[PDB]
Amino acid sequence: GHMIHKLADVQSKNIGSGTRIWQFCVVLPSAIIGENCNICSHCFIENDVKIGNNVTIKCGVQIWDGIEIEDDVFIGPNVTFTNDKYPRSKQFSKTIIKKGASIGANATILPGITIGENAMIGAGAIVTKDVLPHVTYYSKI
Amino acid sequence: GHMIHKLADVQSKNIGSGTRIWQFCVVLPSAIIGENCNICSHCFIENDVKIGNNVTIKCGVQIWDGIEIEDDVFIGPNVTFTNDKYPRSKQFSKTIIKKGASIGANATILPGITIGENAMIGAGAIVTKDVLPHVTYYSKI
Amino acid sequence: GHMIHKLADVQSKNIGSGTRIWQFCVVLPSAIIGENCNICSHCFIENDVKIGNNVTIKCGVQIWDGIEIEDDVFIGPNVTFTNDKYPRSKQFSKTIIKKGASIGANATILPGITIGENAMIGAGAIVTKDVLPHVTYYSKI
Ligand SMILES: CC(=O)SCCNC(=O)CCNC(=O)[C@H](O)C(C)(C)COP(=O)(O)OP(=O)(O)OC[C@H]1O[C@@H](n2cnc3c(N)ncnc32)[C@H](O)[C@@H]1OP(=O)(O)O
Ligand SMILES: CC(=O)SCCNC(=O)CCNC(=O)[C@H](O)C(C)(C)COP(=O)(O)OP(=O)(O)OC[C@H]1O[C@@H](n2cnc3c(N)ncnc32)[C@H](O)[C@@H]1OP(=O)(O)O
Ligand SMILES: CC(=O)SCCNC(=O)CCNC(=O)[C@H](O)C(C)(C)COP(=O)(O)OP(=O)(O)OC[C@H]1O[C@@H](n2cnc3c(N)ncnc32)[C@H](O)[C@@H]1OP(=O)(O)O
Ligand SMILES: Cc1cn([C@H]2C[C@H](O)[C@@H](COP(=O)(O)OP(=O)(O)O)O2)c(=O)[nH]c1=O
Ligand SMILES: Cc1cn([C@H]2C[C@H](O)[C@@H](COP(=O)(O)OP(=O)(O)O)O2)c(=O)[nH]c1=O
Ligand SMILES: Cc1cn([C@H]2C[C@H](O)[C@@H](COP(=O)(O)OP(=O)(O)O)O2)c(=O)[nH]c1=O
Repeated sequence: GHMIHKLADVQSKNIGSGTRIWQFCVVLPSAIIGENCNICSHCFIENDVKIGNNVTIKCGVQIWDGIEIEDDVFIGPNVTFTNDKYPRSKQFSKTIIKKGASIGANATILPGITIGENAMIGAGAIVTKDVLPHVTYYSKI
Repeated sequence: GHMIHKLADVQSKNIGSGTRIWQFCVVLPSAIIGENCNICSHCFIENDVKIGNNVTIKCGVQIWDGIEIEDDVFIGPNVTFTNDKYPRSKQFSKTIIKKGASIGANATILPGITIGENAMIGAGAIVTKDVLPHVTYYSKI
Repeated sequence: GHMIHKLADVQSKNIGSGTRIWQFCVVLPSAIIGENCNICSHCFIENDVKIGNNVTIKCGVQIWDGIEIEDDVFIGPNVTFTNDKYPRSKQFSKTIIKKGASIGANATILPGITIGENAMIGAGAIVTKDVLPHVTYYSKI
């Protein structure tokens, strides 16, 4: 089975064996989450979301409609994803994070992005363009 | 009426019709929130706070004392606001986000800032100076 | 005594007099927190964590295993800490924030960092190298 913390609001039944979902998470009904994932505290996971096996999602991550996380991905704490490039209140793009990629803490991913297999995104990076497989990308400070 | 999720702690009665406040939000007693707002999960809204009508506040946003959000504003997830330029533990400035402006995901807004009507702030930007009406501003990476 | 909000999950008994821990915090059993701290809403505090006296931790902060916060430190909202420089899912470094230092809102601190006494880190900064005592550091935009 899977472990849902009593202080989480998990509405999806589509959750693989060995997955842990921690305190103060929200997971909406259509979310798909694979086996042996760790969804740490304070995450939000929307409906049109697929998360593979052995994925680590650290605290404070929201994964929106139209985002796919492949197997073995690491998402650092407070990583931010997006699906609307020109948002206006009361007015979409797909992101895919490919197998084994790692996204550094508090990075910001623009809409429509592909991050290639085994890529490494630096902490605090802003990713405005696709990142090739196995590439280390970080923003200049 | 307005919708307050059972898993939110909303202490303000000053909430307009059609407003939704989602899981794991905190709203302190003096907050004013207009009609048809969406306050997404994991937000914090302090006392000396005015939020207009048709405002979208995505997940993970804290709005501190001395901050005003006008009508039709979009606040991206994990946008950070501030009200003390030189903070020291155990030792204020006003921000106003003007009508229809949009703040990109995980942007950081310094104290005392005005963001003009219909401005667009890039995801992950650091806003250290006012942004003129209708201007698109983003930080160099 | 100390104040633990009913909507927090605090598992540590090692909490000093006058400390407040607010809604939707998680504090794991071995955490040590001194006197007169303010742990604001939506924080996560792991096991191998020592926090001194008179520390302010604003909303949305996670403090991981191997991180020490000295007395009189200010941590801005959504400040991100790290303890693994090359994270890969299903595969550590110490940080110390020295007495009286202040970390600006939504800053990102890489692993193994020392921030010196009374330093000031700008909002949204990425700290990839130690910051000397009493130095103001911010990232170029
Ligand atoms: C769940 C949700 O999604 S809620 C909605 C949240 N949505 C967002 O936060 C998206 C906000 N939108 C953005 O940041 C957009 O990139 C905008 C509005 C700032 C700019 O878009 P455009 O004006 O089309 O600029 P464009 O994509 O042509 O990029 C122009 C240049 O600016 C750079 N750039 C664009 N956006 C950013 C940014 N946020 N930060 C840094 N650099 C940026 C690009 O890399 C590009 O560089 P180049 O000319 O060297 O190739
Ligand atoms: C709820 C809460 O508010 S909790 C409290 C949280 N408070 C904060 O996070 C605020 C932290 N304070 C800051 O970041 C401040 O801007 C400080 C302390 C880094 C610097 O302030 P000052 O030293 O007065 O610098 P000043 O405002 O003169 O700016 C100097 C230059 O640095 C730039 N700058 C200042 N702060 C930053 C920053 N955080 N990031 C990037 N650039 C910055 C300015 O744009 C300015 O550029 P210019 O010379 O090209 O015009
Ligand atoms: C709870 C948790 O910890 S979950 C795990 C979260 N972990 C993380 O987010 C850590 C992610 N790792 C990083 O960001 C790393 O710095 C990496 C992987 C991007 C790069 O590390 P390395 O390739 O060893 O680069 P290195 O440390 O040699 O730095 C090279 C240069 O890039 C700069 N740099 C490195 N990382 C970053 C970054 N994230 N942002 C901006 N600049 C950076 C350095 O300052 C250095 O500059 P210099 O040559 O001018 O001195
Ligand atoms: C015990 C516990 C863990 N967690 C999350 C955050 C911790 O850093 C993490 C520890 O899991 P960890 O042992 O790191 O397993 P993994 O191999 O998936 O990294 O789980 C919570 O969010 N809340 C809790 O109460
Ligand atoms: C259903 C639900 C939505 N929400 C928030 C986050 C979702 O992205 C958002 C969906 O509202 P949305 O349909 O986007 O309305 P709007 O016109 O205001 O954008 O509401 C929560 O925070 N928790 C929930 O349980
Ligand atoms: C009342 C209240 C405060 N807080 C936190 C966030 C507020 O900005 C902060 C106010 O404490 P504050 O009066 O600023 O005391 P300090 O001297 O420690 O700064 O406490 C919560 O997280 N939840 C609450 O319900």
